[PDB]
Formats: sequence, structure tokens, C-alpha cells
Amino acid sequence: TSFPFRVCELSSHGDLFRFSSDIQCPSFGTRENHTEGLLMVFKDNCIPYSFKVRSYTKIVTEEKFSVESYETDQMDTIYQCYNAVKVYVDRDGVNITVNLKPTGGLCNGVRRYASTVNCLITDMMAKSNSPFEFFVTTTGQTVEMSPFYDGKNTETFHERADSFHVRTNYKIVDYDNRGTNPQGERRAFLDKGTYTLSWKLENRTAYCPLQHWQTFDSTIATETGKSIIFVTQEGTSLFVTNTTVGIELPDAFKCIEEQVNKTMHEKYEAVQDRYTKGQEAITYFITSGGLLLAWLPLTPRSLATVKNNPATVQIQFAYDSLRRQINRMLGDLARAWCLEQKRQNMVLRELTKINPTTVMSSIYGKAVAAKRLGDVISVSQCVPVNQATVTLRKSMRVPGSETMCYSRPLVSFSFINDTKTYEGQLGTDNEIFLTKKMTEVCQATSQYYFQSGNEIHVYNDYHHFKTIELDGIATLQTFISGCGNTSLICNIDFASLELYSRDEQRASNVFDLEGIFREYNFQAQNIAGLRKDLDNAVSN
Amino acid sequence: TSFPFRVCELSSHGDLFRFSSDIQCPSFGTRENHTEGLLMVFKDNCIPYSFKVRSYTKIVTEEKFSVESYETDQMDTIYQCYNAVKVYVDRDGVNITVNLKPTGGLCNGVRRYASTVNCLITDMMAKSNSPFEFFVTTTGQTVEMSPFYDGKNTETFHERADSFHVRTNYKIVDYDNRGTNPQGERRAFLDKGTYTLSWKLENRTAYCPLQHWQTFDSTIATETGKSIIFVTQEGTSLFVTNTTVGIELPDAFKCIEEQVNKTMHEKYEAVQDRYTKGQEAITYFITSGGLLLAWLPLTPRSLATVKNNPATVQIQFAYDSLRRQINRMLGDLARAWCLEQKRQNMVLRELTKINPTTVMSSIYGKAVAAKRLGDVISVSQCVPVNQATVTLRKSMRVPGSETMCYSRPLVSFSFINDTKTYEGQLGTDNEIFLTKKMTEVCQATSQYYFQSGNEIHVYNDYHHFKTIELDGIATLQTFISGCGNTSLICNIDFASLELYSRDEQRASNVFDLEGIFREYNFQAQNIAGLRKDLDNAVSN
Amino acid sequence: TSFPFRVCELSSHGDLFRFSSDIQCPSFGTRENHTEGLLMVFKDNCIPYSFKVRSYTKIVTEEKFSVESYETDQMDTIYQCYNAVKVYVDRDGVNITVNLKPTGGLCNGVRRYASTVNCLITDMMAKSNSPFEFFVTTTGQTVEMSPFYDGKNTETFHERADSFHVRTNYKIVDYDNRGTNPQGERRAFLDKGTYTLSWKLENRTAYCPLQHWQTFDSTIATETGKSIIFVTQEGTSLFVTNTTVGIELPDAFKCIEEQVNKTMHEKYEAVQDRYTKGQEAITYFITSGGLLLAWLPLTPRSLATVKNNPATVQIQFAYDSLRRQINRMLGDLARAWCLEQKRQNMVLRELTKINPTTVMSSIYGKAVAAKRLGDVISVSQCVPVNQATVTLRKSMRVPGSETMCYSRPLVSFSFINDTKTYEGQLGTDNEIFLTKKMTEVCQATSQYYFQSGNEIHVYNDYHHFKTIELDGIATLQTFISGCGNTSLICNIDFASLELYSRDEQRASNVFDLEGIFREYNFQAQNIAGLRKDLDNAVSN
Ligand SMILES: *[C@@H]1O[C@H](CO)[C@@H](O[C@@H]2O[C@H](CO)[C@@H](O[C@@H]3O[C@H](CO)[C@@H](O)[C@H](O)[C@@H]3O)[C@H](O)[C@H]2NC(C)=O)[C@H](O)[C@H]1NC(C)=O
Ligand SMILES: *[C@@H]1O[C@H](CO)[C@@H](O[C@@H]2O[C@H](CO)[C@@H](O[C@@H]3O[C@H](CO)[C@@H](O)[C@H](O)[C@@H]3O)[C@H](O)[C@H]2NC(C)=O)[C@H](O)[C@H]1NC(C)=O
Ligand SMILES: *[C@@H]1O[C@H](CO)[C@@H](O[C@@H]2O[C@H](CO)[C@@H](O[C@@H]3O[C@H](CO)[C@@H](O)[C@H](O)[C@@H]3O)[C@H](O)[C@H]2NC(C)=O)[C@H](O)[C@H]1NC(C)=O
Repeated sequence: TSFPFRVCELSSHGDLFRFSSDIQCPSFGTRENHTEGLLMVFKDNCIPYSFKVRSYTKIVTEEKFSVESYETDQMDTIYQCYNAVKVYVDRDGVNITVNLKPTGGLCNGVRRYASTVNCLITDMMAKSNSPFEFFVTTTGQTVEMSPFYDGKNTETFHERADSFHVRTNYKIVDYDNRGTNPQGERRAFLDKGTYTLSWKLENRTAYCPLQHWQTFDSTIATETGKSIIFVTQEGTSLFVTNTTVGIELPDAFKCIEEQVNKTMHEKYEAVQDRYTKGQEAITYFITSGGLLLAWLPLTPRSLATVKNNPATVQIQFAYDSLRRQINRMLGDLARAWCLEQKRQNMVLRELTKINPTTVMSSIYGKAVAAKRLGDVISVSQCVPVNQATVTLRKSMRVPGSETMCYSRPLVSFSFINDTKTYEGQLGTDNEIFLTKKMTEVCQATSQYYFQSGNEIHVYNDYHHFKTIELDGIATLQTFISGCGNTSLICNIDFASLELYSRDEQRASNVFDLEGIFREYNFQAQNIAGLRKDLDNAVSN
Repeated sequence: TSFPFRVCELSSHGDLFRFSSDIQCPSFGTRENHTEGLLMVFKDNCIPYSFKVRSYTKIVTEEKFSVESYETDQMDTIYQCYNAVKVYVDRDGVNITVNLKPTGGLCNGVRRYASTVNCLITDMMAKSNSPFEFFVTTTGQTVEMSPFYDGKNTETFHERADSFHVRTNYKIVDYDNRGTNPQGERRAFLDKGTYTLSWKLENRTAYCPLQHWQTFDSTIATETGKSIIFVTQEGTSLFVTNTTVGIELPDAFKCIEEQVNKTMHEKYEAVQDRYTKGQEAITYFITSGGLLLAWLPLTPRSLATVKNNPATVQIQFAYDSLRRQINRMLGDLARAWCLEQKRQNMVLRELTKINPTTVMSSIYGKAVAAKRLGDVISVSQCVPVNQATVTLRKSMRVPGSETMCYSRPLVSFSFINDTKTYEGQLGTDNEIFLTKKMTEVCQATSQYYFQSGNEIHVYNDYHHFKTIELDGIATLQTFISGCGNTSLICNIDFASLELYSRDEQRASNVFDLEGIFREYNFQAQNIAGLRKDLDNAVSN
Repeated sequence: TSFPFRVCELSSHGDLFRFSSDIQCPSFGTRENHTEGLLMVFKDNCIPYSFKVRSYTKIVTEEKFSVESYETDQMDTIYQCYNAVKVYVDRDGVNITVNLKPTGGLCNGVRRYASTVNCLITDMMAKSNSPFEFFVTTTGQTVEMSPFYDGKNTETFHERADSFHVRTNYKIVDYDNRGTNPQGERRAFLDKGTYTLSWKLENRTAYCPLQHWQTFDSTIATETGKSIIFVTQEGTSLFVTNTTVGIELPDAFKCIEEQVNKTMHEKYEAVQDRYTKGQEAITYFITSGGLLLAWLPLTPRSLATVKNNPATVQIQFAYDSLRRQINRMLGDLARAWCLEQKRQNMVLRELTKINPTTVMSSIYGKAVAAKRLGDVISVSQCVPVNQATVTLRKSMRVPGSETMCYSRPLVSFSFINDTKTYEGQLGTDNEIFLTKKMTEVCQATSQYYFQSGNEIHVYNDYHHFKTIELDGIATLQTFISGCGNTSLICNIDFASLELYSRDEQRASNVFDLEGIFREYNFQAQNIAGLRKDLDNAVSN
């Protein structure tokens, strides 16, 4: 499955996105003078430059400290360091050669080494996007420079110039290959006060700013005076061009010119029997969002020459009268689609307040850890756990609490290549939470169904009863079409009714957010009462 | 109204459904070679087998106990039982013949009888679905067998075989008809340790696995190599068939063969003037979701024979050129509909976390109690209350709390055929909650509008002011189209501004979930402070 | 920007709307006998009658009191009042002529004047809707009469008749123009016990009940026996008419007759070459929602006379066979649109529980303060603050709390024309909250991005780091199409993992509503434990 057992709440800081307010959907206005043509849509290119980075730090018990040049050489060559922080030493000892032992990193390709005072090394990935303004490490620390900054190149670099240096012919030793003496590299070093950071300088690579996105074989152009609106039959996509006369192609985009000549020729060749070219040269357009649109206008051949009114006039009139009706309908579909995207954006913005992790995982169709960092959402991979160790606990009653029960089953698991066993609670879709705070007052009778991939675990009275296939429980569609529409069963929790008849004040488990809201002001007044009573108890 | 006054939170466990992750929407790919034809869609049949069940239990003050065979005979014939639990007796008395009195059940057809130790009988419905793997009683107790299990039949039965027995020629007495001596039955008995359960064994009924769902009079079949995609013009429904050559009909489904011969002949007869049959026999297809699709391919007659280019060629070209364009548009509409259903499923999954009862009631268009039982939603009827007794309290200030007021109006009501009067708070759409915890700090001025079906109750200063028709308040659409778009009124709560200017720390009522979220961490730190201060007060 | 810095939570009571349950979408049923025609849709007219109102009150320390006729004359002419409340006087003094000083109102055109006992005047707007049943003042106080009630006119008036009077030739003085002696007016007075209210009686204006809404140039009418369903090609709008024979126009709507004659003639004149009129007179229809629909049926000219089968018959058959297919598709699009609106209404109803302010602001596309007043939503303008004074605080660590940090940046601001400086927290989209309760436990490392219009503020370690343009962070669409689809970075919060490995019980910041829900029952049990421990501490 694409949603394996995973811990997602450990994900600190990943790729950022924001919800676009003020999405604008055009009004077609005067809607005659449609013209057909090929549209190639080009999107800004993003290259995920992922590169291996070594982090060096001193941990002190908790203040942290960078590592100087002489000690980082000893770390990279011998994995030895010097037990002190510049002054106290571990166990209040004396400054001595202290040897780093290896330690598991939880991601693919992350390796930690850790020997009061503690030397620490972390091999880890960092990723950067096409503009190369910054790169984010697995720790979530962000560095405000290009990873290709050579120092002399004056490429984007906002950190302290004194903190950055580059050393040639640098030697680095692989921990289990200490005698192989690997080939030398050119390696950069950065001092951030909290930690030293080092990475290999790969001479910056070269790429073309625009990557091809879509080819729409027939599109309808509507000239609304200030803008051209392009309506695409494939999908329902709509493009608003802010200029009426197409711009000559900027030379930086000239890598496109071959691709457009090829795609236009290949696709026009399959269409020659139905259309003639309106222009000998492609017209280029730029959208406000920065998409480049390549437009080849085509004029349809009259049906007489496709390779009291007389028949031909009636046929051409009917054909043109229905083509225009289809074009109007496609335009209204594109406008409806634009408005629906505008409303989806708001719906997603609101659902992200309920749970960003699940919202994003549903958008992607794969497990992604999502964290709301104020007004931006960060998306990242979850921490994988090795699924052979994942075992649910058969009983979910809280040990040593006659009045408390777990509302989610306990899970025992181990991190990949980690011997230590950890315990947590099974969230939704094999998610594992490093918490045991999902508890509820033990009901006299309870039925709970928890889905763990292709199997559902059925718990009666907080004890594991059976495992059933997912097909044992109808999906929403099958439910509404099947016996979900029949006379629903009438249920009475007679125990709850008697309890309310005998103690109207009694507390009960909340089951939904709206119940939290309905209780909230009463609970806040209860807290205020606690505060006042405690202050009076202290005063007396 | 379909949303009468009701108590929904008493609903323990009803019909279960789950939100289907990984809904797959196909890509049409190579899109020529459309063919038209009739499509009959058949869906798996669900029969709601609802049957009357008698429950027997001993309640002890609270341990519960089943009832033996000799005492259940005395209950079913005389409604007498024996006051003891096998040992203590009610009022620490002595084992004696003790007579059950009748008691109201709150659902249609539920009747309770109840005389430390308490004999209890409950006539109640149980419902089961077409696979007959289990049946759920009104209490919410689920039994893991088919209600048609004859013991010897080896039909699905997972309970303890020692606990189940069947007795012939069993006699049962109706409480108010004790002299009528009803005809005998064959009745099954089950011991679940907590309770005995009994029901009449109706010889298992017979039915055909597939129920007809839809007939689509014209559909477009696209052969995408591995699958056939069926696009239906009525609605926007889409069906993905995992096989390219249609399977011969399984004999178990042969009940369909007459229905398909009839529907295909009846509907082709109205279409003969436009199409000819491509095949002499219907082709059957099965979807991954288990729908059976009956497909009659049709080939359209040329327009010449429907009962420099020459005219006929132009007419046929235009007709075929526009039919293909409509077919492409219908395919894109079906794909858009599939994606929109995929996104609706996520939206509903998230809104169910806000409030499943209201979400489900809106989906059904009728009052349904919905409870999230972990990862599955249970849907059931709400408990009806007799609407002649429902009276709102004219004042919603909390009695004996100068600083507290009710945020929802109080409701006095009686359960159907119950003399006892109960008091609660009016939730949304005539829902009644068995709680009075929806309270708020009394505002100096307040306006609240509560809708109770076709009338809105307007409360000024926590006192009932007037009742207005629902038409007195514009709907969202009428609002946005009417004066909602004008210059909105500018309001200043000057009292709130002065309060904040004079006590920046002062507490205020929360009005929405996002305000709960914004306060939550501060309230948690307040609770932690309470805990630390109380521990220090105890230590001193 | 349309979302300036603003305080929205001060908005007490504005225009009300409700979510329409039981939106009905028709079934087309028998679908032949389409007919084309022009449809004019007329909607009920709403006029926002906004008028200037003066409020008079005595504030007492806090009981409030109206002002008598002799003292209101002295307020309106000299802005003098008499320091007493009928008896105690400010500073326990003696009844004396006491002079009102001016004070800023926070809305455009609101002016307050305020000299134990405090005379108070408030010039403020009040707005009323077309039916003139009530008008709402800026304070949020609602008055149950028409503002055009002349006393003798017996126009809608539900307040106490003794409380209302009208005085001719009334003189009112402008505070800074005390010598100009403005022209007299006819002014009404109302005593509400809490406050006196006064406004100018402008003889009620006259208007026509129906305002033109839309003209749909081609629409499809389907006669479903009981109703006519109108499907409009522009947009996807659908109208259900409850009558099959159109009603003769009520005389009250006769103002429409000229507009319809003009629009029908102007639009038919552009269509004569394609259609002939089916009737010589427009047919009027009324929807259940009260829309008036003007219908001119048109019959299309045969293609022969638009100004073995023979060609003309084939051409007409093809044209009619495709027009019917387009009409069926438009009908299915209109039904899908109706169902989608029905589902949007539920989605919006649920999202309003998360945050009505943001939901409504997204619907309007402009900043609107929204407050849920039970089952109705009130919408109003937010209080503007003068944006030249808005300065974010560079540091968001809580002063004097080593363990607490602010989760939203602090904002210093001044109200328009107010010298006083106020401090609060920056909510979403330049919203300012008069609170400082959004706090969190200081994380060892934190990254937060807050958007403030066209700029994003980036805070590292609770200290302001940089400001970036909105284009520095990809929108959701650009994200999903760009590097958001690449291999996401794998992040480990190693500190969190160590903390959980060493103290499984440790508390953590909640980041979403579902985390509130997961913690809620455990926090409620913690509160209950606090209560029990405090009661035992008091008992001992
Ligand atoms: C603990 O013992 C280590 C043993 O290495 C001491 O490290 C030494 O630290 C000094 C500076 O305090 C280094 O001096 C350096 O010399 C190089 C030139 O070789 C120069 O480029 C540097 O800027 C610096 O002046 C020295 O190299 C370094 N290592 C050795 C081999 O002595 C460390 O200072 C002792 N102190 C603590 C904090 O316990
Ligand atoms: C309280 O008084 C009742 C009076 O009925 C006692 O019920 C009796 O219980 C015994 C078993 O303790 C029953 O014996 C049974 O005999 C039948 C055959 O007739 C056999 O099939 C059963 O397996 C069982 O051996 C007895 O029938 C039953 N009723 C009578 C009429 O005596 C009850 O035991 C007394 N005890 C308590 C718990 O207070
Ligand atoms: C404080 O001093 C003011 C000074 O104005 C007193 O106001 C006076 O109040 C009396 C009623 O208590 C007013 O009598 C009124 O006479 C008019 C006719 O001129 C009549 O229409 C009213 O119904 C009422 O009978 C009087 O006009 C008013 N002003 C003057 C100039 O004396 C006030 O009563 C003193 N008392 C308090 C509460 O401190």
C-alpha cells in the first residue's frame, strides 16, 4: 500500500505552499469571432536539486555550538573529536580524544554519529528548488544561500560572508571504509553559530527556464478586447492572456523554439485535411501567472473542399451554427470549472484547519506529512517504520485505570534499522502517533472499527474481536445505493437515558468537534471556577 | 416536516459504512473507435431482513446475567420470573415468584418489561443485510450468526455452538392477550452470558443476487486496450470494465436473462429507425466494483437510409464530425464528474469530523443519527418524541447564575407514550440534546435566532421576543443577490472595546472552532498552572 | 488591497441570512417537446435605505436609561445635559449644567459625545431593507418599526405607541457650526427604556416590487406535466415554474411591461433571421421562490427558408437530431449544477462552523465580519484601522515568560482619527484580534510565515528574519504542478523523538482541530481530577 505504517508528526519543515486568494475568472463578454488553433502551454521549470550534506554540532546540557575547522577535519577523517565545549568536560573530566560511535538515522541515507558535552555528526539530505535561493535539510534548518555558491561567484548568498569558506582537495573518510582513502573533493563549510554545515560544491548545472506542460490539440480563442481567453476542449482548462498582440519570444526561452516547431508540425500534419494555417509563424503569449502559450491559428476548410436555399449553403450553415453552439457550451464549462476551482481553494483552506495531513494526503493520493506553519503549509515525507514489527495490542483498556479506556488501539513498532521498540496509538490510515492521550471513559458496551490498510480490526468491549476485509463494510456509494436507503434501525441507549434521568449533570464522552464547541464555554467557566476556588484555598 | 423533534444521541450502533479511499478515475487515452449501445447496470442486491427479537436479562447492582431455559419459559408464558441471581435477592429477601410489569419502549414496536436484582424483557427489532453474516438489535448488540441458522444447516454461525439451541412447538403469550393461547412457533435461543436472545426461525428466504439498477439508453464505449470505459449520457456516470472480451454470464445471475431480453427488445424497438444491431447476443461485463453491465452494441444507419464534394458526403461528414465532438465532450464531462466525486468523498470525510449527524442528514435529506465508531460511520433513526408536548422555555437565563446564560433554548418534551417529562436544549433542526451544558457568559445585549422547522424564534436579551416565518430571513442565494451585496452596516461593540481598553486580560465567549483553536494552548497552559499550584498547595 | 488591516470581532449584528435546507432539484422525466424562447428573470427588489440616526442615553455605574424630551432638546441644541439620573449625581455632587465633549466614532459618519452618571450621544447610521419591517443601527440595536412610520399612517409599527412621537419644525445644531442655525426638520423620537432614538422622517419613497435580474437569450422549456423547467444556456441556471399555464401579470408588477416589451423587441430583432414568434403576447410565469419569468416562445425556421432520401431531408434531420442532443446535454448540465449547489450549501453550512468570517469573506471576495447568531449568520463591515500606524513587533517572545511564546505576531495600531494606540495579534489576511491569548510553548526551533497582503513575514526562532513577496511561495496549483510532486524531503525532529523516548507523558503544542479532539477527553479527565483533588484539599 502507498499508506504504510508511519510517524508523520516528526516532520518539522518541508516544501512550502500557500492558498492563492483572488483567483480571477474572466467574463467572456462579446463572444463572437471565435478562432480555433493549437495551444502549447509551457510552465516554469522546477528542478529538485537534492544533495548530501554533513552537519556538525556540539550538544551541551541544552545549548548547542558549532565546530571549528581543525576539529571538523578530525571528524571527517577519523571521526574523532575533542571532549570539551569552549569551559567544562563530560563527567567534569579532562580534554581528551573521544571516539564517535555510529547511530541510526531514520530516513534513507541519514546517518548520525554521537560519542554535558557530546560531539554529533549527521549525514543528511538537503533539497533546493530551481531558483536556488535556499535549501532545506532533513533537520528543517534552512540556509539562505545557493548550494552552488562558489564564494567568488557572487551568486545569491545572504549569510555572513565571514562564516563561509571553501577548501580544495578536501579528504573525507567513510566510516566503514577507513582504509580505502576516497578521492578528494572541493567542499564548502558554513558556520551558523548553532551548527557547522558542509556540502560538496557541484559546479552549478544549466537548464532551460520553461518546461513543456500540455499540448491542447484544439482550443477556442475569444478576443475580449483587453485579453484573449483560451478555452481548451481537453479537460476544461482556461488561460487568460493579458496582451492582445503576442509578444516576440524572449531569447532566454529560445530552447522552446525547436520543440514548438516539432509539435506544431507533427500535430498540424494530422489536421491538414480539416484546417489551413492562418499564419506562417507561431504567436507567443504570456499569462499573468507566467505560463508561455504557443498559438497556431487555424481556419476550417469549407465542407465543399474538405479533402429555395441550395443544399451546400444549408449544410455549411448548420455546421457553423452547431460548431458555435458547442464552442459556447465549452466556454461556459470552462468558466464553471474556473469558479469551481476558486471554491475548491477555499474549501481546502478550511479543511486544512481540520487536518492538513489528511487533506494533503488525499490531494496527493499518497502519505504526506503536512504541517501548518502559520499561513503556509509545509509538506514532507513521513518517517517510515519497518512493518514487520507493527503489532496492535489485543486489549485497549488503560492499565491501572478502572474508569479510563483507550479510544485508539495501541501499536508496538520499531523504526527502520532501529532495535529500540516504541509504543503509540494507531491513527487513521496506518498513521502512528507518539502519544497515548486518546483516552475515553469506559463505556459499558462499545463497538469500534479501525482500518489498517486492507483489513479492519473490530473491537468489542475494548478487546480485539475479529479482523475483516475492507469489503465487509460498504463504501458510501454502495451504502447509499443499497440498504442505507431502507428503514434505518431504531436504537435506544437505555443506560444513557437512565443516567440522564437520574443525574442530569453527569459528564459524557465527546465524539465530534461540534460537541467540543457546545461544551467549551461551560468547561471554560469550570476552569475559571477551579482558579477562583484554588486562589481562595491558598488565601485561607 | 421530515426533521421532527427528536433525540439522536441515544443511537448506539446502526448500519455501517466507510469512506472509500483510492477511487480510481480512468484516462481515456486513445479516444477514437467510439461505439454506441444500450447499457443495463445491475447492482448487488441488499434485502433488509427485519425481524422481531425478544431479549432476556438479569440486571444486578452493575453486573448483567443471562436467563436459563426454565426461567425463560416462565417469562414467555406468564411473564413471571424468580427474584434471585445465581447468591443475593432484592431487598435481601428470599427467592419468590415476582411479577413483571410493562414498561414503554421508545421505538415503534419496542416493549420492555421490568419487575439489586431485576428481571428484564425487551421486545425489539433486529435487522440484517443480504449476506446474513450478522444482525444488529435496537440495543446495538451485534450477533455473529445468520438469523436463519437452523443449527443443523451449517449456515454462517461463529458463536459458541453450545450456546445455541432450537425448540419446536414453542408457546409464547402476548401480555394483554394471556387467554388467547397463540399458535405455536419454532423459536431459537442464544446465550451470550450477558443476555439471552430469542427469535423466530423463518425458513431462509430465496432471492437473486443482482437487482437491476439503471438503464442507460445511449452510452459510448471506448476501448482503451486493457479496459472498456462506458460513458453514459443520462447523468454523467462512468463505468470501468476490467475485461476487454465480455464474460459469459455466470449461471447464478441467470434470473437477469429474462429482464435483459425484455428491456433490450423494448428499448431497441423504439430505436430501430436510427440504429442496427451490431451483435445478435448481449455481451455481459463485470466491473471491479462488482456491477454487471449488459451491453448491446448498435451501429448508426447512414443518413441516406435512416427510415466538388456531393451533398450526401458533406452531410454525413458533418454529422459524424459533430457526433464525435459531442462524444468527446461527454467523455470529458464523465471524467470531470469522476474527479469531483473523488474530491467530494474527501470533503465529506472531513465534514464528518465536524458533525456526522448533520452531514449524513443532509446527504439523506431526512433526519438520521450518525455516530463515528472509529473509522466507520454508523447511521440509524433518531428517537422520536411526541411533538404535542414540545414547548420551548420563554426565558433562557440560567436559574441561580447571575453570570451565566443558556446559549440554546430549553425544551420540555415527553417520549412517545411516556408520561415522564424530560428537559433539554434545542439543537439544530428540531434536534433535542439531553444536556444543559451549552452555556455562555451573559452578554449585556444579545440577539439569537433559532429555527424550529417553519418558524424562527427570536430571543432578545435571553428572553423570547417573537416568532417569525422562515421567509423573514433571506436564504444565502437571495441574500447574495439582494441587499447582501450593498454597503454593509458598520457595527461597533463599544462595550467590548472599552473592556479591552481597561482589562486586556479579560475572558470572552468563544463563538467558533477557530477561536477554540486560538485559545487552546493558552488554556492548556492555564490547566498546567492549576495543576502545579494545586500540587504546591497540597505539598505545603 | 480589499482586505485592509481591520478589527472584525467588534461587529455585533448586521444583515442576516440562513442556509436554505430542502433545495429541490427537478427531474426532467419525459424530455421531448423542447421549445426555445427568450426568458427574462425578475427578482424581488431590495433597497438599502440607510439614514442618519441620533442615539441618546444615560450610562450609570452598569444600568442605562433613556432621556426625556426636555433634556433631548438641550442635547440637540446646545449639547448640554443635566448631571443626574432620576437619585445620585456624578462625584456625589449636585444637579448642574454639564457640557458634552466630542469623541471619535470608529466608522465613517459615527460621532460620539460623552461628558456614575454620564450623558452620551451617538450619531450613527441605520439601515433597513425594502419591506421596511425593521432597521438595524451601528450599535446592533434593532427597532421593530418602519423608519417611515408617520404615527398616523398606521404603517408597520410594533413598538409601544406611547413611546413614539413626532415633532414638527424641530431645530438641531451641528456641534462645530453652533451659530449657523440649520434649517428645521420633522423629526421622530422613540423611547426604548434603555435609550432614546431619533431620526428624520423622510416621506416613504415609492419603488416597483420587481427589479430586473437576468436576460437569457436562448432557453429550453420542458413541459413536465405539473411544472415547466427552464434550462438556460448562459451559465447553467435552472428555473422551476409551478404552473403550466402562465399567470396574467399582477397589476402591481405592471412597471415591468415596458421593460419586457423593449428587451423582447430588441433581442428578437437580432434573432428574426433564425426564429419566428410562436405567440403574439409574452407569457408570464412565477417560480416558487417568487421570481417572475417572462417567456417569448420561438419556433426555429426550417433550414430551407432561413433567410434515396433527398438532401434537404437529411440536412434537417441531422440538424434536429443534434439540436436535441445538445438540449439533452444542457439539461443534464443544469441538473448537475442544481445538485452541486445543493451540496455546496451543506459544505458552506459546515465550514461556517469552522470560521464564518473567512468563509463569508471568501464568498464575497472582500473583508466582511461574520457572526453566527445561533442558526443565522450576520454579515457586516469590519472596523477599519488607519494603516499608516500598523507596525508588527519584531519579536514575538512573551515578555516575562521563559516557557511561553506568541504564535501570532503582535501588532500596534490606532483606530481611524483615534490618538490612542492599541495592541493585538495579527490574524489571517491583515485581520487584527483584540487578544493576546494565541500563545504556545516555545519550541527550540521554529519557522513561521505570516502573510500581510502582498508581503510574507518570516520569523525564525520567534524573531523577525525577513520579508518576502507573495511570489516567493508557490500557490497550491503551482506547487502540485511543480516540485511538490517530486520526492518530498524526509524530516526528523530528533528532539521530539528523544523527548518521547525519555518522557512518554510530556505535553506538546496542538497544531490542528483534530489534535484538540484527540486530546479533549484526556483534558476533561484532567480537569475532573483537578476538581476532585481541590475538593479533597478543601475538605482536609
Ligand atoms: C582540547 O584539545 C584539543 C586537541 O586538538 C585542542 O585543539 C587545539 O585547539 C587549538 C586552539 O585552541 C588549535 O589551534 C589552531 O591551530 C591551527 C593551526 O594548526 C589554526 O589554524 C587554528 O586557528 C588554531 O589556532 C589546535 O590546532 C587544536 N588542535 C591541536 C592538535 O592542538 C583544544 O584547543 C583543547 N581545548 C579544549 C577546548 O578543550
Ligand atoms: C429460585 O426458585 C426457582 C423456582 O423455579 C428455582 O428454579 C429452579 O431451578 C432449578 C435449578 O436450580 C431447576 O432445575 C431444572 O430442572 C429442569 C427439569 O425440569 C432441568 O431441565 C434444568 O436443567 C434444571 O435442572 C428448576 O426447574 C427450577 N424451577 C423449579 C420449578 O424449581 C431456582 O433454582 C431457585 N434458586 C434461586 C437461584 O433463587
Ligand atoms: C436637574 O435639573 C434639571 C434642569 O433642567 C431639571 O430638569 C427639569 O425637570 C423637570 C421635571 O423634573 C422638567 O419639567 C418639565 O416641564 C416641561 C414643560 O416645560 C414638561 O413638558 C415636562 O413634562 C416636565 O414637566 C423641567 O422642564 C426640566 N428643566 C428645567 C428647565 O427645569 C431636572 O428635573 C433636575 N432633576 C434631576 C433629575 O437632577
